[PDB]
Parts: sequence; C-alpha cells; structure tokens
Amino acid sequence: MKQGLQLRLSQQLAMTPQLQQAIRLLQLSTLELQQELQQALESNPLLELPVYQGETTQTLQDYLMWQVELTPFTDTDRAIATSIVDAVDDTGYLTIQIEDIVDSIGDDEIGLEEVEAVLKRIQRFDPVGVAAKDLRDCLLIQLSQFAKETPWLEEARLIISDHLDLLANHDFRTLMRVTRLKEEVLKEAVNLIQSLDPRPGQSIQTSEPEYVIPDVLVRKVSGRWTVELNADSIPRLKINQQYAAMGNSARNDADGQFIRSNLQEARWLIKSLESRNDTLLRVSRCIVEQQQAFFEQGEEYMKPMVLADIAQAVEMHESTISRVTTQKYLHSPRGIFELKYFFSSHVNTEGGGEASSTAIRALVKKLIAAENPAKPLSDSKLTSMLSEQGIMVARRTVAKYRESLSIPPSNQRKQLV
Amino acid sequence: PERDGLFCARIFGPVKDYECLCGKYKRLKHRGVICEKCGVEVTQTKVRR
Amino acid sequence: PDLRPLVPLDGGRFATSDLNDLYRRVINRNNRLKRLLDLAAPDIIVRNE
Amino acid sequence: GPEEITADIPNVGEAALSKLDESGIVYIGAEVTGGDILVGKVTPKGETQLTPEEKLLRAIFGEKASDVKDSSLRVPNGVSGTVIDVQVFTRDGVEKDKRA
Amino acid sequence: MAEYKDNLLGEANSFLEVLEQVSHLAPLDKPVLIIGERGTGKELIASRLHYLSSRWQGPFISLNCAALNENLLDSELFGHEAGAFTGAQKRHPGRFERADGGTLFLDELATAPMMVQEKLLRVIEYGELERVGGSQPLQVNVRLVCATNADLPAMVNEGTFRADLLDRLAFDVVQLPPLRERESDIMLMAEYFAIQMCREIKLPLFPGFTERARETLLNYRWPGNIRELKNVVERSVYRHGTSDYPLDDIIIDPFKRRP
Amino acid sequence: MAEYKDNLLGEANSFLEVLEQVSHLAPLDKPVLIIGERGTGKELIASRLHYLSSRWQGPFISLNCAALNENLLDSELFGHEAGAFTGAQKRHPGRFERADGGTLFLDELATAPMMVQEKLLRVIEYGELERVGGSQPLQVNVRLVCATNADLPAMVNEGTFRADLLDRLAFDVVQLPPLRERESDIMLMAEYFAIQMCREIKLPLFPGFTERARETLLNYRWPGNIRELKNVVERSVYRHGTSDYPLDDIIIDPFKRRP
DNA sequence: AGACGGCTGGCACGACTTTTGCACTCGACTAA
DNA sequence: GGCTGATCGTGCAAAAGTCGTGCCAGCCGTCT
Ligand SMILES: Nc1ncnc2c1ncn2[C@@H]1O[C@H](COP(=O)(O)OP(=O)(O)O)[C@@H](O)[C@H]1O
Ligand SMILES: Nc1ncnc2c1ncn2[C@@H]1O[C@H](COP(=O)(O)OP(=O)(O)O)[C@@H](O)[C@H]1O
Ligand SMILES: [Mg+2]
Ligand SMILES: [Mg+2]
Repeated sequence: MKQGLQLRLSQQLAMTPQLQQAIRLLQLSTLELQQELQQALESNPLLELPVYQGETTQTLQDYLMWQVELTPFTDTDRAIATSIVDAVDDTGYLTIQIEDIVDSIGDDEIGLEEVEAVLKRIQRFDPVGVAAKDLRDCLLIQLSQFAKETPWLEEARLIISDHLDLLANHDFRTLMRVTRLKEEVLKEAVNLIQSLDPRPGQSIQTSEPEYVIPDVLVRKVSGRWTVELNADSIPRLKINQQYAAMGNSARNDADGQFIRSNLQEARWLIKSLESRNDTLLRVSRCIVEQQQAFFEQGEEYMKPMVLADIAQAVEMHESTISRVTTQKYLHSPRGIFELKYFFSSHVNTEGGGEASSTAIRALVKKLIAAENPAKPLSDSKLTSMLSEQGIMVARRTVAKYRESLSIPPSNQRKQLV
Repeated sequence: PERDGLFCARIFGPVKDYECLCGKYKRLKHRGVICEKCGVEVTQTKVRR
Repeated sequence: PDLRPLVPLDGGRFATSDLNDLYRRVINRNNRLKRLLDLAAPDIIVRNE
Repeated sequence: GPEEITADIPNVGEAALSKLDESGIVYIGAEVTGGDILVGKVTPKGETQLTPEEKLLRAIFGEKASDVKDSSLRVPNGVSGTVIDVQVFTRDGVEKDKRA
Repeated sequence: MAEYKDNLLGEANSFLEVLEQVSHLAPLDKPVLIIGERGTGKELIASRLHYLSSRWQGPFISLNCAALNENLLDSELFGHEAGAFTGAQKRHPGRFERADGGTLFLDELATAPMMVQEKLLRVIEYGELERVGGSQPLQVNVRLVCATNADLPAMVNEGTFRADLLDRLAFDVVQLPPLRERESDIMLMAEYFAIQMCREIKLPLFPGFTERARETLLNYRWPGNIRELKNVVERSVYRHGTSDYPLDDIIIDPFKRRP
Repeated sequence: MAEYKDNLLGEANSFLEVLEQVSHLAPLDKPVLIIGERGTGKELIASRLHYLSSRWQGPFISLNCAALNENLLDSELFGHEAGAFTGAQKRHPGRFERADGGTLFLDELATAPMMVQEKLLRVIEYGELERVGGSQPLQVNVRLVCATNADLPAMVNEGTFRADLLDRLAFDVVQLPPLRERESDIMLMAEYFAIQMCREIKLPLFPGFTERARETLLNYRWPGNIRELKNVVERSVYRHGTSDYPLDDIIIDPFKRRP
C-alpha cells in the first residue's frame, strides 16, 4: 500500500445504534440510579430504638405562641394575633399584607384600625419590629425601643423615615443636599443605623447540616494522589444462588425459559453496571491527572480545561464523558466540587496564555476584595490589574464575571471609610 | 416526605406547617382544603402522630 | 411516623431502627411477591416467598 | 459551603466580642461566666434571588446579607471558670491558619 | 525574559565574539542561519537565541527537515481542515500555525527535499499561507531559524538547493568555530564533563587527568566538535573506574582492539 | 535483579572477559554499540545486557533495520496519531513509544537507509520527538542498543554511514570474540548442544562424538559461528540415525548432497 | 449647566459544547 | 404473509444550545 489522504472511497456505517441500556448507564443518576436498580430488582427475582432525640425546640414560633397566651387579648384579638403569627417569615417579617390579613379574617366587624392595633401589639414584642414586613418600620420600632438620650437619634429617625433611597445607593452627597445635615457628623449616625440588627428574626433559625455524600474521594497524602470512589456509595448487586440452582432442574419449559430470560437480563444489567463503574473510575483517574496540575496551581491559577481535552484522556466518546459528568460529585482534601466545575473557558493571555474563566474570576474577586473602601476599583481600572498580571483578558466582558460573583457595582460599593 | 412510603405526604397527615408539599396553599387562610399537585390537608402537625 | 422519629445519629444518616427496618423488609418483600404473583411464578418459588 | 471562624457574628454586641481574638478564639488566661461565646463560627446559607428587600438590606448593611447563621460556641449555663489553653487541629489541604 | 542561563560552558574569544554578535542579533526578528559542523553546539545556540528574543513569551519550536514524510509534507507544513481528506476529522494545526507568533528552528536545512524547499519558499517570503481546505490564508508572523553543517554555497554551485530560497533566507547567517579551531581550554571544558561523570557514576571525586593526559588531549584530531570530547571523556572515565589514582591513559579511538 | 543464567556458555574464550566488562556497562544507560559477524549471539548479548539491569522490569524491546514499507517504518518510528492518514482508525503508538524506560535494540544499522539514518539522527539521543500527526512533542527515556557485522569506520570513510549518527551512537563498542578462533569453547558448546538435542530428540542416550567429527569441525571454518554450529549439530545427529556408537561423521553442507 | 467619562447593560456573531434518538438481520428456516 | 425468533453489539452527529468578546446606546458625577 502507501500513505495518503485521498478522499473518495467506500466505507461502512458509524457506531451501531439503539444502545439504550448503555445510554442510561453513561448518565449518572446517583440515588435515582439506586431507585431504578431497586425497581429492576423488584422486577427481576434472580437478583439480590431506645435512644431518641426527643427535642422540642421552640423555634420562636412556640415562644411567640406562649407570649400570645401570656398576653391579655380578646378572643377576636387572640385570633388576630394567632393569624399574624401564622404569616411570619423566618427573617422576622410578615409574609402577607395587612389588607391580605384583613381579607383572611373575613369579618365585617374586623377593621383596619384593629389590624393596626394588633400590629402595634405585634410590634410590642421581643424582638422589636416583629413581622414588620418593612425595613423602615422595623428600624423605626427598634429606634423607638432605645432611649432618646443617645446622640444623633432624631437625625437617624429622619433618615430612616424617607432617606432610605440615598443610603441604598450610598448617595452621601445627595443625602446631604436633601436633608441638609451636618457633613461627616452623619457618619456616626450612619454607623449607628448600621448597628440596628437587620432581620432580628434570623436568630430564630437554627443551623441544620447539609448532608452531602460524595462519590469519589481523593487524598494525595505525601503526593501519590490516588482517586478512590466511595465504596459505601458504590452499588452492588448479587445473583440469587438458590434461584440459579433451580433452572436446569426445572421440568417445565415455561419456567425454564423464564428463568433463562431473567438470568440473561440480570447478567446484562450487571455487566452494564460494572462497565459504568469502570468507566467512571477511569474518567475520575484522568480528571485527577488533569486536576493534579490544577490542584497544585491552586484555585487562583487554575488551568483552563476542555471537554474534548478530557475525552482525549479517555477512550470513550465525548458524549459518554458529558453523560458521566452529569450529577457527578467528588471529595478532595481542598473540598468537594462537582466534576463539571473542573471545565472552564480558556482566555487568550499575554504571551499566548489561555486563562481559565473560573480562575480569572477567582483572581479578580481576590483583587477586588483587596481594594480601598473609599475608592472602589473600576472595571477599566481592572484592566490595569490584568496588565499587572501579565496575562491578557477581556475587561469589557469582565463585568459579566463580576456580576457572576454577585459583586455590587463599584460606584454602588462606594462607602465612607 | 417520600411518595407512597414511610414518612410520606398525603398519608399520616400534613407536614410541620399548614403549607402543602407542592408549595401552594401555604397559609392559615386554608383550613380544610386539599391542594391539587399534592394532596395535603392544611391542618396542624400534631395530627401526624 | 411521628411516634417513630428518624433520630439522626450523625445527622447524615437517620438510621430508623427497631421500628422501620422490619417495616422496610416486609414492604419490599410484599411488593416483590405481589409483582411476581402477576407473572405466574412456579409454585415452589412463590410458596417460598 | 465551608464554615469559617472569622469572629464576624451578626446580631451580637461588641461587649461579647471583646474577649474574642481576631480569628474568634478567647485570649489565653481570660475568665468566663454563664454562657459566653468561645469561638465564633458561622454556617453559610443558601443564596436567594435578587430579593429587593434583601438586596436593599445588603446595600444598607451588607457584609452579612444573611449569608451566615450564628453557630458560635458558648459556655453551658451554670458553668463558670477561666481558660487555661486552646488547641486547634486543621487537616492538610486547608491552610487558612489565621492564628494557628 | 530579563535573565537566563543555560550551559554556555565554552569561553573563547571566538566563542565570546559569536555570543556578542548573537546578543545584538537576538533582538532582531529577521530570520538568520546557523552554520557549523557536527556536535558544534548548534542546538544550544538556537535555544539561547530563542529565549533571548522578545519572543521569550512566544513559543520556540524546532523542526527537522528530513523528518517530514513526503506523503503528507504539505499537511505537516501548512496543515489541513476537517473533512478536507477522507481521514480529515479536525482542522489539524500546522507546524507554522503551531509556531505562529513564535520561533521556527528548522533543523538539517541541507537535509531536505527540493520539493520541500519549493513548498516552503513563498510562504516564508510572503509571510502568509493557508492549510488544506482553508478559506483564506493567515499572514502570521514568526522569527525563522534554520541550520545545516554543510557548505550551502557549494550546494548552490552544485545546484543542490534553490538559490532563491537561500537568498531570501540568509539575513546575517551565523557560523561556528571548529574544535581544532576551538582555542578554549579543552581541559577546562572537560572539567565540567568530569564533574558530571563523577556524579553520574556516583564516583566520590574526579581523579583528574595527567600532564601527559592533558598533552594528548591537546594533541587530538577532534573531528567531533564537542560530543567526541564529551564521549571520549565519558569512555575514559568509565574505563578508569577508580579515583584512587588520576587519569593518565585515555582511550579515544573505538577501532583499536584491546589485548 | 536475578541471576537468570539462561543461555550462558563459551566462557573458556575471552568472551567471558567480554561479558565481565559488559557487566560494568550494564548499569550504564548511555549509547551502546556491539561489533561482530552474524551468528555471534549478538541478540543473546543484548538480551543479557537488558536483563542485567533491574530496568529489565522496564520495557526491553528490539528492532532491526528491515525496511518493509519505508513509510510504515517511518510511522512506526514516529507513531501514527489517529486520523493522520486516510482511513486511520485510531492512533498507532510509535515503536519507540512502545518501550520507554527500557532498553531498545537497534540492528541492521549497516542496512539502514540514509534517509532512515537522518530520521533516526533527528532524535540522536535527543530524547524528545513528535508523533505522525502529533500536536505536541513528547520526551521518553530508553537506552538504545546498536549492533552490526560491518566496519562502521570504513563506511563512514566510504561515506555510506552517517558520521553524525556514528558520533551520536557507540558510546561503547562490544566486539564479538571470534568463535572461529574460540576453539576451546567449541568443545563445551558441542557438549551443550548435545545436551539440548538429547532433551529434544528424547533418544536413550548420546552415543558420543568420537574424534573424527571433532577433527572435521576443527577443519571446518564455521562461517556461522553460533547459529550454524547448532544447526550442523542437529543435522549430524539426525543423519547419524542409531546412537549405538559415538558418531564420527560431520554434516558439513546440507546444500551438498548427503552422499 | 452641559458636556466628558467611565459604567452599565443588552445585543450581536462566531466558537466551543452537547443530548438524544437512534437495531439491520440474522441464522433459525417457513411455510401458505 | 407476519413478522419472528436470534449470536453481538463501549457512539455519534446534528441540530441545538451556550458562551466569548466586543460593540453601541444611555446615564449620572462633575467642573468647567
Ligand atoms: N558553550 C557550551 N556549553 C556547554 N555545552 C556546549 C557548548 N557548546 C557546545 N556544547 C555541546 O555541544 C553539543 C551540541 O552540538 P550540536 O552542534 O547541537 O550537535 P549537532 O552538530 O549534531 O547539531 C551539546 O551536547 C553541548 O553539550
Ligand atoms: N555464551 C552463550 N551461551 C549459550 N548460547 C549462546 C552463547 N552465545 C551465543 N549463543 C546462542 O547462539 C545463537 C546464535 O547467535 P546469533 O545468530 O548471533 O544471534 P543474533 O544473530 O540474533 O545475534 C543465539 O541464539 C544465542 O542464543
Ligand atoms: Mg545536534
Ligand atoms: Mg542478535
């Protein structure tokens, strides 16, 4: 023969189609895969205390109920108070409106005056501003709770009344122009207003751990990184040995055929599961080989990664890689992150560098965190930082990353030092 | 709560609050109505026992 | 379910024991048997379950 | 997310925070009564939508945004005494080590 | 790109003069030629120049001329797009494309096909070319480097090479001095060799040569410019196998048969 | 690092001393060249050297300059990436890439094309190269082994061989002892061949070789040093038929008629 | 007090990714 | 006919999406 690249000849079809079982195996379903396996095992018959928590935390709902019971109120007043307690947000605000509350009361005798009186009684509770549903209202109640001997009290009340917009935009100059307040003397009042404990009802909420079960665990102790999947999380199916030892002995053709079909289906399913597990392990090993460079380089200097780049590291099609990456999580000493989180776009950099979008965002966030509070860093100013990094980037598109990190506008982030 | 199992909704009664599983009809305004996407009586939690 | 609390030991796993493990075993056994009952199993097998 | 000890506990006075050091531990040799906080740890909270109320609060207060919950360590009630020493253990792969 | 050190053990007036000329040449992006003989530090000089230039940020890539297969030399040079051939499944990056913006260190300039020279002629001169299946050519820019150990003018007189190709190639060619022409201390050069060899053989310390050994080393044909010195030194070190006494007799010629 | 004596014989001659010297070279990973005519156990020597290092655990392979398809040989040296040529089903790993970290034997170096010579010299122990249709270069580790029955210095003087390749190779030269001159080891080799044949022929016992056969063997020039010796031993054993008495005849030329 | 200036923010075209919707005819015969 | 049963089966591709980066229109802070 010879070596060449002629482009006209006969050929055959591509990979044979209708591999539905393999397609499901390629996708990772985690507990959903476990549920499907349980359903199949239900279908396939040849496949196989004294200590109690006893905690009655009030959660401030019971505390509110006890306060209502301990407080003197009419039967209608008690019912209104209970209804108000029903519509309370976790942060401490009222979810429903006063008109909504009146409508839910559904009483002609019930009036807006009674609702206001109940709210004042509701305001007359610990913590102050209970179910205020308005930041100014809760702040006003909290300020009214304190004594008037404190300095900058009337000015703080006036600001909370109708000067909230300027503070929202941090419009100190506009606020000074409007309210005609003393310059730089209002900084103390602003700090005191910042010391108002927003969302006082948040203390009611108690922390609950988030049960996250990883799939792959990596140690890399003393180097020698070795990817190991969660053996406990690894599914395992058993063949019914008693059922296996009853197929040949069967004298009924129908029973024998059913046993053979069930055995074949179970064998195919077990083979598919083992192949999926092996493919996942190989993909994890390849990623860890890629992630080892990323882990050593750190989050700030994470290298860009491509789906095709990883598919090259393996022997399966990129479709299998994409399917396996779905619902994929792993554990590392640095932390636990999704497998798809590894991939990132490559940003052309000075000297031809390709910059990971995630790493670029992390570095930009670190730089923005280390910024002067009086003068927030500008997006155009971020071009200077990028040039200092020695790597080219898209400052115009960097605003997208900044918003992605939920970074407020630099002008909006401006505040008195 | 799971579906048609132990510690499940639509059986054994409502959940910690009068709120329904589908997230709709979550208020004391509803006293005995049952939601559509999830079948839940809007009642107190203590009836679960 | 209220009288048989989950009682999370580590928080990650509730491990309902001495109350639901028997329930779980009987439930899955009955589901398997009833599903198999519609498939005309051999008499020996179905009698075993 | 991870839980960090940064001594930035909301809804608490500075008087309680006086005895706590930068990372949130209490200075060695200090004395404590009742249920005072020892170490200030917080639990990250799942993010919410734009939430104009929360967005406004962050534009006003910020630096918390209800992102965390008070999970600090405090003395059991009816217990008083003083600290002899403290010990911190950090697994490898994490190198915060503010004052470790 | 401020400072870099690599080998450069040779310290001769001619060696220094070449280094100084390269230093001035290093800023220039115009293509140049390296000349010399076998084992004449050719690889080192090219690498030093490549790091030296402002393309220190850019990728310096070399290429052996005779290595290319005649079957797909055009794809090797320019490249191909996906589907251009039957086997074309992706836009294969070109060698110049890989070096686009960088430095191309052509190797064995003499040892190339005439068709190869013809193919590469206009692209270097025009600075623009296209791969197989390309819509429009790419006019990338990259400094060009090439070398050969033969007398290019002799080949041109023989017509062995395209006169125009070399003509639009020889902006300030660079030559090398022979080992016999190398007046640098051969003993000093071999000192680093002895140190590295003692390290490699895990020997305690270099036993050192003798005055007669030094005189004989001076009295050497040295057809191999550097490697032969390195190779003969390594052979003598391996044969000696003892730091108890300094080296006095050195085996060089492999043709001779021992007793 | 095991004994693995395997086919170790003929120590009466200075081949034993040659093996002793090669034992020192066994830990070495530098270039290796072997000298000797065909039929001199050169492959056996190379195998012993490769096995000698615990790097025998590494991939030890052999290759001879058999052209086959020149393009195919070029690809095998280079390594065909997937889709490089029309119809390429998948990436074909290179012959060099197959054995990294382990010894590689290069044979028929005399019978190597000059273009093939240049291709090999491209990575002249350079250690890094690029695959056929390879995007980025790869660097591997392997100790090459060289052997030929021809006078490389002569061909270099003749210009047939590549002088740069010769310099890049043959850090050590292993000259095969003349088995035609190794008369003392001839008797021991005959005994070993007889033992092997008795293992193979499975007859009652070896009658012997008398002395006429030994005298004829002494008269025989034995152009095939180690290969033809065993072949003639087998042929004579077969022709002898009955093993009642020691055989004195010698099966010299099978091409010549038996009678 | 109107204009520069950087922000902001959506809209656009390339450039990488991606999910799902896909099973012949066997080798048994099958004979009316 | 009427599909009818069955070795043996580790993509793929193709239209779809989705992002990268730039590119223009408005806006307020401001100082001339
Ligand atoms: N100044 C130097 N410092 C160190 N090594 C040198 C120097 N000059 C030459 N060499 C040696 O010369 C060798 C390179 O020779 P080179 O001309 O590249 O071979 P070829 O002629 O086959 O291209 C290197 O192995 C290097 O050790
Ligand atoms: N010292 C020895 N002991 C045993 N067998 C040997 C010895 N030397 C050579 N041989 C054998 O002689 C045979 C012929 O050698 P030869 O034809 O030179 O092999 P090659 O040509 O592949 O190098 C070899 O197969 C080898 O096994
Ligand atoms: Mg060289
Ligand atoms: Mg051999």
